[PDB]
Amino acid sequence: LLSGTGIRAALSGITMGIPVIGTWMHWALFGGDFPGEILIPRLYALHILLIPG
Amino acid sequence: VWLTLFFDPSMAHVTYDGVYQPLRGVQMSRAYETALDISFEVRGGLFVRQVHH
Amino acid sequence: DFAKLAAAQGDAIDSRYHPSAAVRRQLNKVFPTHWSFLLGEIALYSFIILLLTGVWLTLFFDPSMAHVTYDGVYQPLRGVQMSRAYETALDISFEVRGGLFVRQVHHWAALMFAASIMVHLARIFFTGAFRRPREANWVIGSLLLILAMFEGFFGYSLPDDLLSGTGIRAALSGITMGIPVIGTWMHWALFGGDFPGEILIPRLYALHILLIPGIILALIGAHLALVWFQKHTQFPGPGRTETNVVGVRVMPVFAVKSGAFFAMITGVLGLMGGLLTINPIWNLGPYKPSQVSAGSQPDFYMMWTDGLIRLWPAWEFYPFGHTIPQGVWVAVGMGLVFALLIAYPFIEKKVTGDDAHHNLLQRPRDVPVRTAIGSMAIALYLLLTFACMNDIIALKFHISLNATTWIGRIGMVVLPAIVYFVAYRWAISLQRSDREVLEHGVETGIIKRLPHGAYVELHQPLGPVDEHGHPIPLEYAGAPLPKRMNKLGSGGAPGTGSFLFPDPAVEHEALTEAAHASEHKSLTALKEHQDRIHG
Amino acid sequence: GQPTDAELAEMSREELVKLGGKIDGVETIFKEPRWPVPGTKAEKRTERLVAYWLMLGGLSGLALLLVFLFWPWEYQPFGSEGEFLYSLATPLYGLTFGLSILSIGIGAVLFQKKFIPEEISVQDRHDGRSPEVHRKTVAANLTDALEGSTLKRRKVIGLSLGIGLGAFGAGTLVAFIGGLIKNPWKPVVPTAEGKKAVLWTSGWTPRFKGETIYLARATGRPGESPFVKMRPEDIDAGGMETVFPWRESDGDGTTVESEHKLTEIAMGVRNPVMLIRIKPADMHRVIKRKGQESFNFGELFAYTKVCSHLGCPSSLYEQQTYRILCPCHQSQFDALEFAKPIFGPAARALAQLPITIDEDGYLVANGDFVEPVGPAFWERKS
Amino acid sequence: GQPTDAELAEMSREELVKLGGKIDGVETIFKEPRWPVPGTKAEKRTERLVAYWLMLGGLSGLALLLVFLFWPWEYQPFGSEGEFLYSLATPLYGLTFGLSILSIGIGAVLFQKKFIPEEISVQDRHDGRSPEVHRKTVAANLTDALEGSTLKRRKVIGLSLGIGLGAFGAGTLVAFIGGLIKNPWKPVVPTAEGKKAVLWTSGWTPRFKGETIYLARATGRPGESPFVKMRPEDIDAGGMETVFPWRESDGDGTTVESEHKLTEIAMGVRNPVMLIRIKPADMHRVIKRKGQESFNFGELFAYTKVCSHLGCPSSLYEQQTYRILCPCHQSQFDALEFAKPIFGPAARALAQLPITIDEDGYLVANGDFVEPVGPAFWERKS
Ligand SMILES: CC(C)=CCC/C(C)=C/CC/C(C)=C/CC/C(C)=C/CC/C(C)=C/CC/C(C)=C/CC/C(C)=C/CC/C(C)=C/CC/C(C)=C/CC1=C(C)C(=O)c2ccccc2C1=O
Ligand SMILES: CC(C)=CCC/C(C)=C/CC/C(C)=C/CC/C(C)=C/CC/C(C)=C\CC/C(C)=C/CC/C(C)=C/CC/C(C)=C/CC/C(C)=C/CC1=C(C)C(=O)c2ccccc2C1=O
Ligand SMILES: CC(C)=CCC/C(C)=C\CC/C(C)=C/CC/C(C)=C/CC/C(C)=C/CC/C(C)=C/CC/C(C)=C/CC/C(C)=C/CC/C(C)=C\CC1=C(C)C(=O)c2ccccc2C1=O
Ligand SMILES: CCCCCCCCCCCCCCCC(=O)O[C@H](COC(=O)CCCCCCC[C@@H](C)CCCCCCCCC)COP(=O)(O)O[C@H]1[C@H](O)[C@H](O)[C@H](O)[C@@H](O)[C@@H]1O
Ligand SMILES: CCCCCCCCCCCCCCCC(=O)O[C@H](COC(=O)CCCCCCC[C@@H](C)CCCCCCCCC)COP(=O)(O)O[C@H]1[C@H](O)[C@H](O)[C@H](O)[C@@H](O)[C@@H]1O
Ligand SMILES: CCCCCCCCCCCCCCCC(=O)O[C@H](COC(=O)CCCCCCC[C@@H](C)CCCCCCCCC)COP(=O)(O)O[C@H]1[C@H](O)[C@H](O)[C@H](O)[C@@H](O)[C@@H]1O
Ligand SMILES: CCCCCCCC/C=C\CCCCCCCC(=O)OC[C@H](COP(=O)(O)OCCN)OC(=O)CCCCCCCCCCCCCCC
Ligand code: HEM
Ligand code: FES
Ligand code: FES
Repeated sequence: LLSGTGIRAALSGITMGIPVIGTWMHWALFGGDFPGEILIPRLYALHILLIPG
Repeated sequence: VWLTLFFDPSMAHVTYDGVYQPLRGVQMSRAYETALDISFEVRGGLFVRQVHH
Repeated sequence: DFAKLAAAQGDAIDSRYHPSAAVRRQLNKVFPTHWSFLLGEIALYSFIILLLTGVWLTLFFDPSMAHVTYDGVYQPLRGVQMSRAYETALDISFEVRGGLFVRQVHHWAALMFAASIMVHLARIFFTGAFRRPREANWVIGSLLLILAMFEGFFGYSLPDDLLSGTGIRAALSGITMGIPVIGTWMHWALFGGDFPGEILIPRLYALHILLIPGIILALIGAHLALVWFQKHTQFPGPGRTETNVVGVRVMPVFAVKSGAFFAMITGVLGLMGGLLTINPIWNLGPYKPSQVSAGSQPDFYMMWTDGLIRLWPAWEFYPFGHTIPQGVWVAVGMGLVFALLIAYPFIEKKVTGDDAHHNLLQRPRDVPVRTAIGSMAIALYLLLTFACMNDIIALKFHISLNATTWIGRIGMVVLPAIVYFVAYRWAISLQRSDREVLEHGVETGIIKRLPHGAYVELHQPLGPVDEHGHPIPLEYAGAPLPKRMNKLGSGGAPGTGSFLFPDPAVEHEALTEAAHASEHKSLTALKEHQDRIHG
Repeated sequence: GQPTDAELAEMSREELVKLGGKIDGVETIFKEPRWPVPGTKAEKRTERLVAYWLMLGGLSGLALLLVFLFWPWEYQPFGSEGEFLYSLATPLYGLTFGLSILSIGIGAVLFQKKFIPEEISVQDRHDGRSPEVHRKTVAANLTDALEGSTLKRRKVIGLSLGIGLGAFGAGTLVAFIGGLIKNPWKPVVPTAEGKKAVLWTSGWTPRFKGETIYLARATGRPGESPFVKMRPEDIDAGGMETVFPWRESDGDGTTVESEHKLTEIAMGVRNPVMLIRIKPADMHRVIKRKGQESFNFGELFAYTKVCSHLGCPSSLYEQQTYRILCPCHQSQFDALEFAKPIFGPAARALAQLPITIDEDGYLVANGDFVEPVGPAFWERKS
Repeated sequence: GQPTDAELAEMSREELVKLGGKIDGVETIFKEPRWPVPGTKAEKRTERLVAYWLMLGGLSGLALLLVFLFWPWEYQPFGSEGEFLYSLATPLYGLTFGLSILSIGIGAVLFQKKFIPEEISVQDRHDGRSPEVHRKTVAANLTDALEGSTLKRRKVIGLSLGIGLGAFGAGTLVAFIGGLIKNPWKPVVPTAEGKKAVLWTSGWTPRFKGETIYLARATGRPGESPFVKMRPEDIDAGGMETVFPWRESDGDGTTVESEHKLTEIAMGVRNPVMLIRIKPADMHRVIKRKGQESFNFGELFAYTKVCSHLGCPSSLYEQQTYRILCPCHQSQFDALEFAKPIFGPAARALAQLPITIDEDGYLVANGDFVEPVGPAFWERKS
């Protein structure tokens, strides 16, 4: 609840508010609307392999 | 590494049916379910995730 | 002013840091230019492509057994219960632009990675590149091969599929439960419960994208660092000795050709990912314990383990109130295989007595017993692989399935012996051919003697010729000998104009004598260096 | 034998390169250009050749970008216009990409082999046994570090540090691995005889005494009523059907309480069974196992599908030979006799389910397997 | 100034260490032992102190091992015998582990600070501008590699290689990122006015003209009948209830077909709404928005919970102040007026759902939001 609310605030709202490409970045990160079924798997990849690498 | 050995990233909805009684039969994602499993149904998992954070 | 920018950047780099000497050493490092020394680079490049494609795959893959009905685009699988892993693999295949291509090139890169590791292992083993200076390199490379095999296993097991799931059920679950004292405990620890435990694929995903790739990357770093600093070994040759490296410097030639080779390997793998279908999971329904298929094979790098499972003759022992199934036999067999592979250089040196610092490679013909043993091992591995494939071999090539199984069973002790004997004798006969060339010169066309009707092949000596016709035999120096005047200075000057039209005679002559001068200059430089080393 | 304090200024590029080789132990012999003769048109032809290869690589890369962005990608149902384009979509991506990078690589190789000068540089290899100065100095440094530290003189510290590190490593490794370690023999699965371990129990284990477990056939219906009760008449001589342990409580999959019981039934490793109808003519060749003589209901024999060797389903039933073949490792079990392995890696017979007919004539299990049904393991045959 | 060809044999450990320092540019000054005087008992006390710290580390590591292996771990429901043991199970793991390794570290630090000799070694720093020999030789090597390669003379190769690499790079990067890129304005969500974009459509958007979308209250019942129709009488003045867009077709969660529609309703980002019963006394302070004047049903006002700024729910409600507060970033909206932000980051009023009562009095949305309801984005206000 806490961390998902934080995600909804930052990752979704800030990303989707960006003028020229905001919604395009949001949909490409979330595989669609905010609760897209790939967000956590993507973050898991980013967090265990990509960013730590 | 230890946490990845037990964490399951997914939004696939599941009813807990685990050990933590205050959250039983509540729709939750597999990510939350396996985080709860690390906390409760894995020995030292709560300690490992706490020291990780 | 790109030249000024480059000069200023170099000065800034050499002021902030002082990499002049180190970078000069790296650029001046000499690498032998033998083709067989690119076999390891093939594996390295396939590994790099694997990393790059795996990152893309992880951006779209969801590991979980969480049951879901597809409800995707692929009509033949709609409303069927499947794991989220299979569902997201199908999503990569169909519902992501180029995801099918990315996963296919990833799997093809995995296959090429295993194959090139095997070819590199063959190269080093047969050439004796594992001797005193580099047994540690051999050992870490063997660990690398084992890790590559198991990571490929986990990789094609990641998308829960019928084929990969039944392969997992057989190998992992069965052979783990088989192990006598701790088998069931290992099974429960790995799967977190019974076989279909709901943590298997997440655990394999972690092991496959982070843990095993991390270990492989560290071991590849150690491998490349060792090759870099224990200067690369080389074959015996004109100016090549145990205390020098004859080849090309890193910067001008070796770097360019290695980068180009990496480009071409990437191109081959991309072409395969495009034109050849690899693991079409959509044809393979989601894993269910009841559904099966006739094929049921693993990737070729685990096909030998599967063939061992198939061929080993159902020998089970039943101690007091217990069972020792046939899986433990194969487990011990794999243990023995890996142990012997890792410990060969030490076994080799214990057997032979060689404790000398070896920097010149051995020709596989020049080392018969090792060549024979390597041939025997490759024959056993091929027999095991084709035994695993015996199902499809029996199906297509009309041979009884029992006949193929028993062919494998008998041949796994017969074919190794036949291949050992044949390879030993073949190596000795290659040596005999080399000495025939050394003592008689290269062979050519026949001529009929003037006075009488004798026929003489009109050989070509490779060394100083005695006062009479026969030449002074040369001493073998461990380097290949030219057995065709083809490859010597004979018949090699076609008109240098073009494919369809000639060039002016002045241009042709200039070019041809320039090439003659250059090649004789190279030969003279090598000859002078060889004479200088001892003389 | 001097570092060239001021001669470097007038040293030419070739002299400086030779000096660098000398310093690094590298002697460049026969570094010669590929085209010593100037103005020849063979040089121009080779130039154009490598240029053509690089331009083919670039055109193929542009083709990759154009096809990727603009091509009928996206799965197309069977037998629909656009299926051909979809089928050769991914091949076109791979073809363009691979051809582009392969052509770039070929151009680079041709440039190296035709334009970059040819050298036979020979590097002095200083392998093995660093000079005695370096060896003895390293040894002195390490030994001075060890002895000066006064270790190997504080016996109490030497032993206490060892004990501490060993105990900490023991505790840490045990705490790392105890999360994974689980007891395979913890009684968890409920049964008429109390909770039992998972390996002993399958979907055919009666949860309560006298429970009815129908040999439900698994219709391929996507989700609803996946398992439906079964009758002996449905099978005919020389027929095999995969059945599952269905309970009246495990009704159709319409509800959410159901469709999890049904999913568990489907995903049970030891659940699936094959019901085979032995021909009446061949019923006289049947040889029965101890304690399994009455298991068969007339000419119906129920054998676990899970192969006795590593647990793959043994689905390949051959009639007129009565051989249950496993595809994973090609093991045949003689169905006529108790399903004993007569070929292949398997050495134990398939577990035979006791079957009968309940009221209304539906096939039900007349008990549970008298032996563990999956593949064998250490704690077995006792 | 010689490499000591044979002097190393008789050079002592101190001399060899000094030689190594000299070679590496390191002069070790005042490398003095901590206990020059032998036999003193202060030395013995310090020895025993470091030994005690290491032994405490070892005892705590053994404690970690024993506690991990044998302690009443596992969750205990509540107020249960063993709950106290469970509550300090994990704290004991951490205490033992941390104390063990911390004591080992303290012992090591004390050994370094009390027994290892004290040195003030000074290293010669050769930073910056490698000697001119090295600089000029590297420059010569690189320039020879560049010029000898004959590049920057084959303009056709120079340009063709650049074009090929650039085209390949662009094909590859576009083909990498293109899988991820999705049009946020692809009409996918069905609606009475044809398929519309996800951002335009929410769970309150009528799928077909005249559809009934009840303001169903989300009872906390675990799974079955999670959403239940609602009536105006249920709320009382100064009451707030979170409601969702429930359709008759989206029946209770008993079926598998249901419990997916219901899960979609629950997980809809723009679905949840807050129904507020404005106190009749304060009903005269209400100001109404353009086109939202008839949206309220008597004293019932339905405002989207999703905050207009970054989309967190604005679930906090203050009655007698009529302020809808958002916890994420402390933005208040005046519910009395149209829910316009009167504090905090939010700058757009919360979307107001038209509401009414159908037959039987159940509350139903009288339409859809006249504006997009989630947080704002580039394509908005038109
Ligand atoms: C464990 C074990 C090896 C058991 C024995 C089974 C076995 C491999 C028997 C041999 C198979 C053969 C060669 C059958 C032909 C009949 C026969 C035995 C003739 C006598 C053999 C003999 C001494 C001939 C003298 C001349 C000679 C050497 C002939 C060899 C002819 C052949 C077939 C050469 C190629 C070898 C070969 C490819 C054998 C099949 C092996 C495999 C694994 C093929 C895999 C494969 C298959 C199975 C496809 O279906 C397929 C479909 C579409 C694209 C690709 C493939 C593909 O790669
Ligand atoms: C006689 C003589 C002179 C000898 C010379 C002496 C000698 C040996 C010198 C060399 C010294 C050595 C080897 C030192 C150690 C080197 C070393 C390990 C350095 C660390 C490497 C490093 C940085 C990280 C660790 C990487 C790593 C995993 C290394 C080990 C690689 C190996 C050997 C893996 C073997 C895996 C394996 C099959 C273990 C058996 C356990 C079992 C039975 C598990 C169950 C099981 C599983 C789990 C399957 O998946 C499976 C799949 C398909 C078929 C069957 C099975 C199966 O049975
Ligand atoms: C639909 C879709 C997503 C499609 C894309 C598919 C996908 C997901 C990923 C693949 C896409 C990509 C990014 C492909 C291109 C990959 C790539 C970077 C290719 C480079 C090759 C290339 C373009 C060459 C151009 C020709 C040219 C001018 C070459 C000379 C200049 C170059 C590029 C030199 C590169 C040198 C090189 C390979 C360095 C590798 C660095 C590493 C890891 C090790 C270096 C190294 C090597 C290479 C040794 O051989 C070696 C041998 C013995 C001891 C030590 C070493 C050692 O340290
Ligand atoms: C990982 C992803 C990376 C991104 C890659 C992909 C990005 C692709 C973006 C291009 C795709 C096409 C844009 C679609 C969407 C679009 O952008 O809107 C257009 C906008 O053009 C305009 O007029 C705007 C200019 C006029 C105002 C002047 C404004 C100056 C501003 C920009 C200055 C502030 C910049 C400050 C930067 C701050 C940075 C913060 C860190 C007009 O609408 P339209 O193209 O017809 O699209 C319709 C939808 O508007 C319609 O709601 C829908 O119903 C559909 O019909 C749809 O087709
Ligand atoms: C030198 C160390 C000496 C200690 C030896 C340790 C081995 C003896 C274990 C003693 C504890 C057993 C009795 C009480 C405990 C008991 O009954 O548990 C059993 C399982 O024992 C456990 O607890 C965890 C076992 C501990 C892992 C030991 C790792 C291997 C060691 C021996 C190697 C490292 C030592 C250093 C040497 C190597 C140096 C490196 C060179 C079964 O579990 P179960 O009833 O199914 O419940 C499950 C819960 O355990 C489970 O943690 C939980 O996660 C669940 O999954 C749950 O289902
Ligand atoms: C220099 C390169 C010049 C090319 C510029 C490329 C940008 C223009 C795109 C042209 C194609 C647009 C028309 C046809 C295509 C169309 O309508 O698709 C659209 C989305 O366009 C796409 O296809 C993928 C966009 C391509 C990614 C470009 C990456 C950024 C580039 C510009 C930077 C790299 C270039 C090198 C420069 C940097 C050098 C490094 C220093 C919307 O997708 P949608 O309708 O929702 O369906 C979804 C499917 O696309 C989706 O792939 C699929 O995965 C689904 O998720 C699906 O829902
Ligand atoms: C697919 C194929 C299977 C895979 C094959 C790979 C495994 C390694 C291959 C072969 C190992 C056996 C080699 C043959 C060993 C020779 C026996 C002998 O009699 O020893 C004579 C020697 C010469 O002595 P010499 O002064 O040159 O005088 C000339 C006297 N006639 O003595 C010695 O130093 C050595 C004495 C003992 C050496 C022990 C070697 C084995 C160690 C255990 C490792 C596992 C072995 C697995 C075997 C498969
Ligand atoms: C290092 C050697 C590696 C090998 C031999 C290997 C092998 C494989 C193979 C054969 C597959 C099957 C692909 C398919 O069935 O379509 C696979 C899948 C996969 N690989 Fe790896 N891989 C390696 C490295 C990596 C790395 C580094 C990553 C992550 C960065 C990765 C991520 C994945 C993912 C996510 C999948 C599942 C995708 C799918 O199911 O299509 N792999 N791997
Ligand atoms: S898995 Fe069935 S016989 Fe081996
Ligand atoms: S999320 Fe509501 S005020 Fe920011």
